[PDB]
Amino acid sequence: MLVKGNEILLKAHKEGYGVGAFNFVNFEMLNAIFEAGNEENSPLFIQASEGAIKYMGIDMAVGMVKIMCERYPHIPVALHLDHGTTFESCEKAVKAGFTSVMIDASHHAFEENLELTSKVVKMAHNAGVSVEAELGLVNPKEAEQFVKESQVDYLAPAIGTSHGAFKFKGEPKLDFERLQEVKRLTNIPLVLHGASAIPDNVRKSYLDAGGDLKGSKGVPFEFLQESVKGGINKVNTDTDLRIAFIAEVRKVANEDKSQFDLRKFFSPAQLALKNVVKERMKLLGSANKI
Amino acid sequence: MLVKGNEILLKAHKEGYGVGAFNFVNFEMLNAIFEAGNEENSPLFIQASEGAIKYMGIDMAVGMVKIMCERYPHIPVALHLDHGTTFESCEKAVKAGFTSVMIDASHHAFEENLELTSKVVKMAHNAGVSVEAELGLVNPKEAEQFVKESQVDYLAPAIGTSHGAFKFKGEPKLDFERLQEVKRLTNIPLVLHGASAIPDNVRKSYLDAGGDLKGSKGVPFEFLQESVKGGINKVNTDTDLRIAFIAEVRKVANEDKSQFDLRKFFSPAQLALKNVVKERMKLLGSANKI
Ligand code: NA
Ligand code: NA
Ligand SMILES: [Zn+2]
Ligand SMILES: [Zn+2]
Repeated sequence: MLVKGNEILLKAHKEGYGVGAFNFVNFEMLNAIFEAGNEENSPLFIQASEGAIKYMGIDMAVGMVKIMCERYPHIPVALHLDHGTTFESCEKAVKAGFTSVMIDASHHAFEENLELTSKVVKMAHNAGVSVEAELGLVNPKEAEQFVKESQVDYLAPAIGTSHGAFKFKGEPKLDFERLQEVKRLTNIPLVLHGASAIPDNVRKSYLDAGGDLKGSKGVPFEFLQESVKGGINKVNTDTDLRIAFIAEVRKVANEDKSQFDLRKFFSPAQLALKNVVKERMKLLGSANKI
Repeated sequence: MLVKGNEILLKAHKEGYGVGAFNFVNFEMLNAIFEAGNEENSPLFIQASEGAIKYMGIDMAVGMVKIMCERYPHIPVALHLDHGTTFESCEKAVKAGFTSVMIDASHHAFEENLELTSKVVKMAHNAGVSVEAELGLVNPKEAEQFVKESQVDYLAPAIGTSHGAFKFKGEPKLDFERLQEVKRLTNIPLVLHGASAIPDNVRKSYLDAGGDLKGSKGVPFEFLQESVKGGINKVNTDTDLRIAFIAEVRKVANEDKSQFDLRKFFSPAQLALKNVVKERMKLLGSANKI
């Protein structure tokens, strides 16, 4: 059923596994994520970006999740605001029924990031909602102070991905010892952003269907595995889902120019997305944890 | 808000206009239909086929509609089971919260069609839900007896479209005088099936995006207008929505092989579908009827 984000992530923190945090923008994505969690007996951490909330309406985003929870009442589910950019966006998500909110002030200096994060924490904790923040590479002693003073529930430290305020050109490299130091000093669940791991079969599906991935690479599965070993407990996953889904839409469009039954496009798209989610749950170690 | 189907169609019957009955299979179709009704100040008949219910789950089909009704509480909305094929399907739709159900037994002989329809009517009326049935071209005196004995709320008579149990080869032609006879004898709201228009702009968008419309032709807008003139009050509309929607999906796929943001595909697809709905509301006479 619907639970606070910290309930899912504290278990992962204690037991040393990662929970994929899977984005959705509509019914098809959400259904595939839930079926994957059901088939792998995995907790579900469901994310909606601010753009997804604008697209669906926050009432529909929460409403569809509540319907799905009732359909699979044995699965723990958290509903998380991904990259909230203002206090008011986080508060609206809290009021609408989200059970986790992320405030991204990582482009601000330490003091301003801490101040806004703490304000979000005060509001969210009063409503029983858990909070994620982001900090950058990160200095572990600054992360220690940031966590202790803010009371944030989980932190996304900049540890080597090209993402957000910490974009760089070049092969990403995981700073494992830095990760371990952040983990040891903060003793909270940690979150990895910017780690798309386009599986070989998904890449092939997308290219075969005529797609172009313009030298976009993501990271190898080993990067994700090593990150979990080092204490990452939440792995944001969106890009990989979209590529798998749209590969099947492109394929249907290519192979039958007369096809306009939406279900003929979106049933195979859901299946491909579901399979990405299932494999990611197995890779990160949340399978069979419910 | 969500209302019994006959509340919407009795008004259309009394005042001589038509209400589009628009199918959905997911959130994008539903949102576009609702925005059209809001923008044209039109009542809404929202339809889900048995296949759409299996695809969404009946809990999600009803649940999404209820969310949309709360977003637009001033719009009368009926939620209708399209081409129900069994008593049990109709009963499941009643129990889930549909406010109108169609039982299609038009492939059976009169006696058996009447028996099954009458059984559905008794169950649905006991729950305050309206019922549609289908009969075929139709003999008006048989339609008269069928309506009197079954107490069905609205009837889809076979009046010249190639559809369902009444498919023929050659050009479909409205039997206007037969329609008026059925209307005079039954004196209930009447329903038109199998009348896809495929507007020129929709056809152009689909073919420009590389589609193939496999020698499928729509009935002229004149067909639809004359049908309403003759007593049609509900016009089933699905094919035209799908073509407009998928044309935009195909176009996006064609013009950017690197695109996999679902919103980039489905926002223009929603807009195209919305505009088909708005134009149909204006054509049939339900615009400005709220
Ligand atoms: Na996040
Ligand atoms: Na129908
Ligand atoms: Zn981030
Ligand atoms: Zn029919």
